[PDB]
Amino acid sequence: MKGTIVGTWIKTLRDLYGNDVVDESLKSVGWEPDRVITPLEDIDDDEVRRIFAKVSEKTGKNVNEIWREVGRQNIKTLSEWFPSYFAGRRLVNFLMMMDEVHLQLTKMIKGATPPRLIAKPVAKDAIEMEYVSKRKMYDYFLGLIEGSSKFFKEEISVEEVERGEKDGFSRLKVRIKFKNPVFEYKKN
Ligand code: HEM
Repeated sequence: MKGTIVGTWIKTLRDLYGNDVVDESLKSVGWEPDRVITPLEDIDDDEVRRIFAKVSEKTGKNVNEIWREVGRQNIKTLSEWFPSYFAGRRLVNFLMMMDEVHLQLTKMIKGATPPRLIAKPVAKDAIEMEYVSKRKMYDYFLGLIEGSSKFFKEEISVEEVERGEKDGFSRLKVRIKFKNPVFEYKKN
């Protein structure tokens, strides 16, 4: 996992659960309690997993539920740290831009396995967005979507269409419906 995003998660964990839980979780995998993780680093996925399991044990919340809560709150953290990804956008543009963003942020790592987040319109007021990744981070993905809605103040209805592993990759497809129409038919 690129350090760019792991750094945001550590802050978000502090925001949600507090410094003791976070400091102890970091110390439990051999990190300095105050470690600041940089874009220059590649963090092992299994370490992130151990940290979250320790956060789980101390809070007494299921780890899926923690990823869900982190997903929702991390949008806030992202918009404070990298506002230019948010400014002058509405929800629909932000979400459709996300696949491209994750390729751009990992393209100079080789062996990079960004999550794929391809979205397409399926109706005047709806898109289908599909999470595809080896990392099975389904609750994070869903949480991020819920936090994006809340950050842009745009109500959405989200339907999980399908979730499972297709040939090695975890996949989760959702249909996201906006309150009003956001697309219109145009000459292709
Ligand atoms: C400005 C907003 C965002 C930035 C800068 C950002 C950046 C990143 C980066 C750099 C990674 C590490 C990927 C890797 O190492 O392969 C990551 C992981 C991830 N990103 Fe984002 N992200 C943003 C918002 C979102 C949104 C809105 C979604 C979903 C709709 C999303 C979905 C994910 C997921 C689910 C992961 C976990 C990795 C996985 O499942 O394979 N991100 N993000």
